[PDB]
Amino acid sequence: MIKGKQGRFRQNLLGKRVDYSGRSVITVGPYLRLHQCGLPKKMALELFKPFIYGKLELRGLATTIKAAKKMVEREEAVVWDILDEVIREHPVLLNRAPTLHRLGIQAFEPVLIEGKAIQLHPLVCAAYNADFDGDQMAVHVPLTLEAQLEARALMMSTNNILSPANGEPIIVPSQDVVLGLYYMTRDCVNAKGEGMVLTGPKEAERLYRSGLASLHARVKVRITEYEKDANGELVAKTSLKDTTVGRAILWMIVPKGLPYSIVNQALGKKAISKMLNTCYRILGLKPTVIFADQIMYTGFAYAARSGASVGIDDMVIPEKKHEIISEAEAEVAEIQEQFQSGLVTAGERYNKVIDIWAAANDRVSKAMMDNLQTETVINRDGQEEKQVSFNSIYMMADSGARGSAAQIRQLAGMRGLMAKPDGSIIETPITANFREGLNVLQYFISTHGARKGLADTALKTANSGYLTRRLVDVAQDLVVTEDDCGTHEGIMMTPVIEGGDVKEPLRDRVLGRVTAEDVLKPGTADILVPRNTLLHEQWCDLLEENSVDAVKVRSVVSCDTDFGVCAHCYGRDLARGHIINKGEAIGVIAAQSIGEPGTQLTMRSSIQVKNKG
Amino acid sequence: VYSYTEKKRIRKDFGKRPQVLDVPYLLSIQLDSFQKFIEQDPEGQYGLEAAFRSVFPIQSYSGNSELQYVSYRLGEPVFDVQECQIRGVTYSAPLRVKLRLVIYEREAPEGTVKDIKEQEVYMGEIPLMTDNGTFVINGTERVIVSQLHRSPGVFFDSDKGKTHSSGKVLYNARIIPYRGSWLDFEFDPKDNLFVRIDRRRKLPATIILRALNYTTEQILDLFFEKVIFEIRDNKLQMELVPERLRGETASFDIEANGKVYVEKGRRITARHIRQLEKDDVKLIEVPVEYIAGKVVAKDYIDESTGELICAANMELSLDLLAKLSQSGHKRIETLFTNDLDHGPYISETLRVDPTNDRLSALVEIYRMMRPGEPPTREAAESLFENLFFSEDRYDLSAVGRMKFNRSLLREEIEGSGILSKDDIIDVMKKLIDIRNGKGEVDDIDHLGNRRIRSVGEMAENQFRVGLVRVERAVKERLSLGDLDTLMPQDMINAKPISAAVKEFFGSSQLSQFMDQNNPLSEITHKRRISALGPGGLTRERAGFEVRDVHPTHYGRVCPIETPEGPNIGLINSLSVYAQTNEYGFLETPYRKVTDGVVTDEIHYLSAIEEGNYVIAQANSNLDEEGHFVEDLVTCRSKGESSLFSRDQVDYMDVSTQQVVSVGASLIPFLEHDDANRALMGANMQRQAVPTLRADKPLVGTGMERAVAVDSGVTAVAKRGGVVQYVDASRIVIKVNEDEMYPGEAGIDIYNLTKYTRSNQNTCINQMPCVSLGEPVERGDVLADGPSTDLGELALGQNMRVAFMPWNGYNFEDSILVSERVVQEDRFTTIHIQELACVSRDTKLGPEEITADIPNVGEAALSKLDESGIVYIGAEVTGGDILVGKVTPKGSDVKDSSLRVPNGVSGTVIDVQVFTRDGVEKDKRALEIEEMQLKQAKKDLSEELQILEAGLFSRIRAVLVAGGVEAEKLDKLPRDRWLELGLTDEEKQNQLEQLAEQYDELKHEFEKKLEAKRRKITQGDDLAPGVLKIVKVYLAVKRRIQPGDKMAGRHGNKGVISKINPIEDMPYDENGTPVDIVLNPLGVPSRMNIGQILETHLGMAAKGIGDKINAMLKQQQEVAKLREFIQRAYDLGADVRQKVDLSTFSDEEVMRLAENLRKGMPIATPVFDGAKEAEIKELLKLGDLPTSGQIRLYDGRTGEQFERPVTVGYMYMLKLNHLVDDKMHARSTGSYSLVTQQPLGGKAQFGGQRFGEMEVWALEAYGAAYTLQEMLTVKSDDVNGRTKMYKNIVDGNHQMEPGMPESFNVLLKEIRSLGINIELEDE
DNA sequence: TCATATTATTACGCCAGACAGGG
DNA sequence: CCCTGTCTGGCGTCCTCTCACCTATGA
Ligand SMILES: [Zn+2]
Repeated sequence: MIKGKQGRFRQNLLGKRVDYSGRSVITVGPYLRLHQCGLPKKMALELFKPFIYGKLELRGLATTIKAAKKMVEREEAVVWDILDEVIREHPVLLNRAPTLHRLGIQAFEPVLIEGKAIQLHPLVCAAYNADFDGDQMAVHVPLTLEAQLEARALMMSTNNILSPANGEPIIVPSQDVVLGLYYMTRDCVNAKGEGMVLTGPKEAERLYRSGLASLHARVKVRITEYEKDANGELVAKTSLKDTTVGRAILWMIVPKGLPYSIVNQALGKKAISKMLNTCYRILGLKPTVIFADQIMYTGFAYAARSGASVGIDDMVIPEKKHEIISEAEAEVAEIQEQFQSGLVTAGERYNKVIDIWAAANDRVSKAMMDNLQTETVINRDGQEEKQVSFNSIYMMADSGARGSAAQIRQLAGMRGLMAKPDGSIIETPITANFREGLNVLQYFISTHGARKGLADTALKTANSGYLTRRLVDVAQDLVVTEDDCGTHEGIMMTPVIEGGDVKEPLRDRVLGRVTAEDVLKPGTADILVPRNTLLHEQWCDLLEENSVDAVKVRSVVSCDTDFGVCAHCYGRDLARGHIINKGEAIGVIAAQSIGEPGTQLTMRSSIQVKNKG
Repeated sequence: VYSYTEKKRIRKDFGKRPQVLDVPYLLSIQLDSFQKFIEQDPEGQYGLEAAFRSVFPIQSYSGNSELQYVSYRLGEPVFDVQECQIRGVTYSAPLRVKLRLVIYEREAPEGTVKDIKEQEVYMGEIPLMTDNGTFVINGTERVIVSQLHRSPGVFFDSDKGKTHSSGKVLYNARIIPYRGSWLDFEFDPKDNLFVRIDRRRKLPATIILRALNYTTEQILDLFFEKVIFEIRDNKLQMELVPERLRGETASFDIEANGKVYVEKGRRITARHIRQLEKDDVKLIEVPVEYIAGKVVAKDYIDESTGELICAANMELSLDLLAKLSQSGHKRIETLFTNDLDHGPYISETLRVDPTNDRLSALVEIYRMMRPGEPPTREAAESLFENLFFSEDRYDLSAVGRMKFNRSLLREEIEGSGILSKDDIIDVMKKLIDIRNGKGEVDDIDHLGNRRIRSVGEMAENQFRVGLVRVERAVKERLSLGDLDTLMPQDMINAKPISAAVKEFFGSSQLSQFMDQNNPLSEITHKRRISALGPGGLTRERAGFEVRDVHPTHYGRVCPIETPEGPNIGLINSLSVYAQTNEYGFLETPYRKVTDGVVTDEIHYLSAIEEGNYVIAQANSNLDEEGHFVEDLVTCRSKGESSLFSRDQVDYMDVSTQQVVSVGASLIPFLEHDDANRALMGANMQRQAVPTLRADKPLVGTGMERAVAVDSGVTAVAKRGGVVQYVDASRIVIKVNEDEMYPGEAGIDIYNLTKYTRSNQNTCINQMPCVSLGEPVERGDVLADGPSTDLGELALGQNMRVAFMPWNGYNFEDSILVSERVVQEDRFTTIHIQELACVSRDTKLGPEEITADIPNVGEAALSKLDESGIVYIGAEVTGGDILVGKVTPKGSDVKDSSLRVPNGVSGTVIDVQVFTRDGVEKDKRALEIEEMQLKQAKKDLSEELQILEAGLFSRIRAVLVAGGVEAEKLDKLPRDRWLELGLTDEEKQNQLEQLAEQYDELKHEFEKKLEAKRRKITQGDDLAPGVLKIVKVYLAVKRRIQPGDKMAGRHGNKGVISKINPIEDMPYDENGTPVDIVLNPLGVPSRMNIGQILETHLGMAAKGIGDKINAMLKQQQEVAKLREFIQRAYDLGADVRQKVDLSTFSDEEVMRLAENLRKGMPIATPVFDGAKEAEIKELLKLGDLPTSGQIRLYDGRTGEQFERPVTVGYMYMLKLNHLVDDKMHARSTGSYSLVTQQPLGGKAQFGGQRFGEMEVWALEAYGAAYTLQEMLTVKSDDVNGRTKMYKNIVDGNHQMEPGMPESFNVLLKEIRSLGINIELEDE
């Protein structure tokens, strides 16, 4: 009754079953602002029975408690106004069932739903690892007043816009919205309204809506970008940018301080992520929340206007694919004719066959990748001119919405050399993609390769979860409990180099960590930075300009604090811009941030210089 | 030619390869196994006769009486299957066994017995199988799932790397019997051979040789060859066959015949062996340093002194040679211990052995097996002679002896079930050979090494357990038997056999509850091959390789239909064409290929036969003769897919469906999907609910017909003919005369099972699909079951789907649905709930069934009668009352009255009541008694009259050869009829023959109706104990709503997000809205591109349907329809279908075109499907654009979507994960007993488990107060939660926390040890 | 009904941790 | 007496939903 997974510790004292809680299937609802979620009326009237009882007893409609329970058992016409007056400013904790890190419990404000499904704002889904293929979430109600304030001030979904494992934003726009942006801010060499001049972004959207120009048609506009070059003062500079119609329409949504060159490019997924990141580093939190919502709304709207389907003709077969396969078949014929006459060894034969099928696979991938990335060739006022294609699967790949090089490779080019479960590769590849039909043997080899992957994930998840458990129980105690340990020791952060090109730069390792002694400028004996400064982005840029060798920085393992970690030897807060506060549990967020990517990890001569120096 | 429901709607069948072997009956594993179990099969194998011929005749220990066997039988079941499911009894049969007791006198092995007695005794009841492969165990309908276990017979396993931490391989060898003790041999890293029995302690293995009465010299004769040292002129020369020097270093001077052959230093090559064989070199003189390391073979004794020189297996030194040379033993036999090949493993094991003779070997084996209790001669000898060598407790079966002789390369395959000396010695020899290098190991995933148990084998093993218990009981009663005052039921007892066989059929890991929501799901739960179960591996332990697909699965096990999660690849599903071998292995069909011409004869192979041959591929182009049109063809030799010549192959695959199963060969365009999404597609396709209106997949594979027939959910006609079609109650089929028996005039009356409960609360319902007066053939379907449409298989429905992002409402995998889907009720499924109410006599008198419901007012007596219980039908919801069932003294009354659960609605469709003999008021119980009483007689006479009408006419019909006088035959009406003489010439006794029929009809009807009333007149039929037994069947009708789950056949899951109006849908320029919008972004990542080809080909199918709907609505004479139908059925490449359409009588064209105006159905088979050019060509026959993509406008803005989008028809299914079975919320209610925390689940009104990682997530924030109320006030602390509820309803959000109760439970459980845990200072 | 009290299967995979054996 | 096979214990993912089945004996 004590030990085990089902004893008292792991089953009734660390985890408890909980009143004022609910559970249902999730769905999208993209009209939401990212601090609010949809919550059904039936669940809302069940979870908030005591607040409704208290409200009903305050008005004077009833007398005893029984009367109120009969009123909400009957659900009369007056308790729905009571319910909209108990919801209004009362957050709830939404929780997806495998919570791995702290962004899997977030607090929203309810918006009542005719329905029986929790409507969950889409950007927030990338935090929960929540798709909508049958998922379920639990709602919990903060009862007391300190818990409502903790849900609004610590656990609100507007407050979690950076992942605590690093500095990367977690409210990155996921899949439909990056397709809507990548189709919006792009260009083509001729459209309606090529090379006309526009007096502002407002009439750019007016020309797109009336039907006189196209969403991607290159155009000189006059935009007024606000650069804040003074000390907190926004200076207007207006100019004519040679841009498109879609870039001006998306400029109507960008806040004041960002420059126009954040939208002047094509805006895949990495570019929109660093757009939101530069907005958070410059303009702070509230413009970044409202701008994340306006990004999501305009991405959904112009992805709807795009009509970006997928067809059977979109997967363009290379015309050179069959001759490449016949040249590889002639090469394996030469190698096996040498094998009949015994000139070569068996291992060298197997190595030569795997090498020519790897070379033919790379050539087929380059043939289809040229045939997709520049297939469109349209003329403008004369001879032809080429451009990047508006093929649907190519925009779904190039935008980074869903797809890569490998998946679009397997839908058009040959799908490689699949490997048998012995671990060694199979010498006869799967020369047929998915647009052509796989025959029987090729699909069976494919099933070898995919059954191994499903078995690996379904057995990998147990070790990933047990690793997170061991990590949060070794951490478990360590709380930021001082402000300075008063030391001069700390580890020597250098960039890491394995022997190829320099892998992880110093700005990734010494971003937001407080230096141990003051870094000498690389010239001679200068106090470039002082000895207890947090290295945020401005300091790291003045480190990259001076090409600083390596920084002696303060590390947690050198902290002199008895029973805890001081506030300087930890570093930056990582989801807050400042230093770690006195109190915030860093052992648990650290253990979750190491063990949470446990699913994505796998389970089962001489020196040649490259550069010149 | 076609049958008559085949000419209704003949599906356009793509497919180029002519099929040679039609699909076998898909439930043949279950049916053939259980038909083997119960069948009167003389020669004894296999069945119940094997059990009775093993256990009988029982003779006691010289008790001079020997009960023997004659014959067995199974009587009728007392309950047919329907009333058996209704009542709750098992569907069983009584097992009537004839037993013949003969009793001897003194001294009669040969003497005649003094007395006999014989009777048809009754032992157990065995559960029979329903005709569809199911059991009915206790009211519920269960399925035994066929196991996949290791075969009996020897296995040579390696375990090459992990032990010893030194890279040294071991080699063990397991002799797995079908029944009995396990014997394993195994090396250890000191290169010594060890035996262990039943995974016990480790004995050095040659002791088992010393247990088989082998001396040391005989063992060394077996495992070693002799090298002969002859005492000669000098230095004791050596016989040397040159094979023994292979690969070793020449230590000495190799010379003979006055010639130096090989000098010292160089290794001996095979050319030197050829020199020694050409030069005929045997005898060479050795130095004394050569014999100074070798080991003697046999014993030698000094002759004159009379003592021992050396024991066998002793290494030799020079002074030992001085001992044995001077005595007079001229021959010296040494053991050739080659370090390369012939290792000295047995000899070093003999050096490890602490034993010397046979008796100490048996004493050490007995001290291993049974410790503590002493080892005496009789006890140890009986132990070891009944370990392996008696027919009782050790039995390799026929499978085991076949594998045992096959793995040792024996010639024969049939032998005795026990082992012998030579078998154990051969296993040790093959293990030593594998260590030496020759021969190799076996793998365990190889399906030639992996047998299938099925229903008959498992029930036979449990029945044999019951029979050995009843024979120990018969041996008990007989030695205490007094004669002649007992007859054979004081000896025998029906209890242990029935107990064991109901233990297996009720509570086993394989007799499990049938997934019954779908015809597919029934027919693919019956074809399931589980690795789990008794004697097999477990879910949470193993492994990686047994969860993985091995190259012997090609055509035996489906590669892609295995459930994802904790058991992947343990719950494999059987392929389409794969039968089961005689021994239980998996044999699959192949086409025998003698020479260039591929012959149409089939021939079945298993994996231990598939390796030797060379087997072709299913789709390799052969034209008009069977000759492979290439000179090279892809085949597979020994699990290796490789390219071979035109004329080397011996077999070809039969058909191209044969790799996959019946779940994942219903997916069209399987070959274009990814493997992962085909797995998710098949596993979700098992989960579909039956819709209210079944709708014919436009893009099918043609295997829908075989699944919908072979799963017994449709009423397939037994005998062909016409129809009478009363049908409100039953289809009545008049039988054509050729299929009709001479006696038993006979017309077939099919029972339609109307609205009733499935095992997954779905609705199984049959509807007649034939009209009145319409010809049907044998094997044709008559009534469409759940999820069937004219004999095809209609799981979901086909809807117009656009691929586009639509305003974010289909973001990750969500699905946006029009209102035209929910207005038409085209997913509005029907669920049925059984609810029981009983009024058991717990304590303080019995409970009561009365409407006079207390405290509760004129809100109890409402949907019920004046005597209590729900009054049937009605629009009942949640919080209603169905069965008033409350006791007094329980001003002390209460409300246990079974009500309707919270959140559900419905209509009471049926009320069953076999209650405590008394449920009645003053008369409803007996009121209905008279109703049924008069009902029976009516139909009884009616049926007789029905036949009488047919017979009367038949009398006159035959009345021609013996009185055709039409005006002299219409005498008496209901009195007599025929009255004429005949004599001889032609036999016209027909009148007499039919006279007996009517005479017997009335005579039997009376008796038939005599028992009817007898059966009618009764309290009711059920078991005892339970008193008030009221079951009420609600039927909720759930429509579709934001939150349900839909999915196609390709793995495209979706939670339907927004239920749009019709106006806001994307309409094309023709005006029709699209029904369902999916999302294109799923398609490049999830590489299931087959849903797009299904979309385009379904678009083309409905294009033909719209074209026929125009040609038939704007009505044309049938020449233009038959021309367009002929063009639609020719269409393209060389196919198998074409049609013979000009023989459809100018009406069967029109009835076909009436059944095609919703869309022309297209069969795209599994791997030989429709190519893309045929999709384009079919889209050109309909007037649709060739790209598959139409420009679509927006319903909101009226303006065109740029870049035209894909619209087509995908067959989308509604899975039974409905959102108002998942929605749940809890504020406050009931909790558990032991702990003070809330209960768990939905059926218990309970709250969410706020688990461990959520607590770590709140610790990760600063949520200290949220966590404090999350584990103290909201959950556990009783004073805290009552103060909090009062604080909330006063308007004061403040918690008074206290200490959790489960921590004080922890303190008392820790303190209830010898542990003093406390709570210190303030 | 009201005290009487425990036997004839094996088929995980590391990975620490303690123990008798022997150069 | 310091290496050493060998044996014994102790881990092995969270959340949820549906169903059935529960010791023999006995004057
Ligand atoms: Zn410190």
